[PDB]
Amino acid sequence: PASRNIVVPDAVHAKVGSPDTLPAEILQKRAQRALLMQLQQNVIWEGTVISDER
Amino acid sequence: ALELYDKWNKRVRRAELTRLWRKMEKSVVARIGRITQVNTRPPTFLLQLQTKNDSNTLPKALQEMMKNTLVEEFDFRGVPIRLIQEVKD
Amino acid sequence: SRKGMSREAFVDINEKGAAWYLGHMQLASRTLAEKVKDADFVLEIRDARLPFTTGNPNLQKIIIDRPRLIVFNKAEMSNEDCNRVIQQYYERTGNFALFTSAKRSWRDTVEAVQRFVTHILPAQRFKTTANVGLVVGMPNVGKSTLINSLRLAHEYQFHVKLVPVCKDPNIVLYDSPGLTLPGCFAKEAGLKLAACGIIPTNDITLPRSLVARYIYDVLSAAGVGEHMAECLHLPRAPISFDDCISMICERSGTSGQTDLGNLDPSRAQKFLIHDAQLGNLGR
Repeated sequence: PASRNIVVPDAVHAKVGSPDTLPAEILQKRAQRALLMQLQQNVIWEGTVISDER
Repeated sequence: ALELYDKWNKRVRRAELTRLWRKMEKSVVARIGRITQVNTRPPTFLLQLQTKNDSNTLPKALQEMMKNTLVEEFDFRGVPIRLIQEVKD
Repeated sequence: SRKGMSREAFVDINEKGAAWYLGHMQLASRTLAEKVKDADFVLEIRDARLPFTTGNPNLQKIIIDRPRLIVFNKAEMSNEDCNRVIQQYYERTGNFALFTSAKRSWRDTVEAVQRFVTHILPAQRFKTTANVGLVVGMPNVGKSTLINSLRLAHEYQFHVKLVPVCKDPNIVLYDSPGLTLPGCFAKEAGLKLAACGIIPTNDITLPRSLVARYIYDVLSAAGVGEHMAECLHLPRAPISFDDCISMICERSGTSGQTDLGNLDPSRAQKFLIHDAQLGNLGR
């Protein structure tokens, strides 16, 4: 039993760029960057071009 | 006896002393940067301390260990060695 | 157990005492590079079950010139084919690799370090000096235990963190307490470490239910259900994680709690009842 070897296929392993693989700090930082940019668009800030819609 | 006198009058290189001190520091207060052999007949080594606090000298255990290292490396076996703790100014 | 944050993922033992290093290894990358530069060789201690996850990415990314010896503990637990391929990879590289079981990592690792220093490490310009090796590894893997053993030996003999190994050829080891700690980690990495047993499981942060579900998922993906059933001694190969838990509880006893039976797969995985691995690589 123990002597028997097991080969894990690469399919089960999560993708390198997946949010699960990425640490939570990076995801939170990107979300907060998006929120700050949204706030800057909502309230007219200097150097902010309104290139979006809605 | 003649060999002991020759060791007493022996000279050491400043570069060798500095490399030995660097290796000792990596192998095992205020550090020192320059070590030189000032006197010749009794081998005396001047070690400079990187601090202006005149009372922040080296521990006696540390200086004895340094003397033992010098004796072991440069073959000052039967020759006494002296150290001088100097502070920058 | 109940407490959420795992201490072993942040804590280590320096000279003054316990410390809680914070942040990711990329922050320490510079200090680690300086330590390796001022050292003479590198001794990396990693876990064979998840080698590339235990290792410090910054070390391999920044320093490759200095000679390095990697010690993969729990080799018997780890898969043989992966061990051999990574050993060949390291042999092609300028570093060295050594796979060790319990007693091997206990003493044969020191013996191999002495052999490495004698054979490949150049000769110093002096004799009283010492060859310095920077030790890099997670304390829970066994680096902390080795450092503590050397510390006790040196203290008994007498009766920055440098621990001597042997008088000849005057080998000493520098300690790196918190340069390769997990700290914050991804969900998949945390699950892998918990399955390997290097990070204790908690009822809040990462439950045993999730850990065992991940173990079952990876085993099913590998397609080893029948062998897992045979190892666990349960009658027939399971079809689901819940079915496996129920079978384990039935085997254990009539009054088999779900959590009690779910705790057994993790212990078996840690105890090598199944031989597997969790980690990728490139060629």
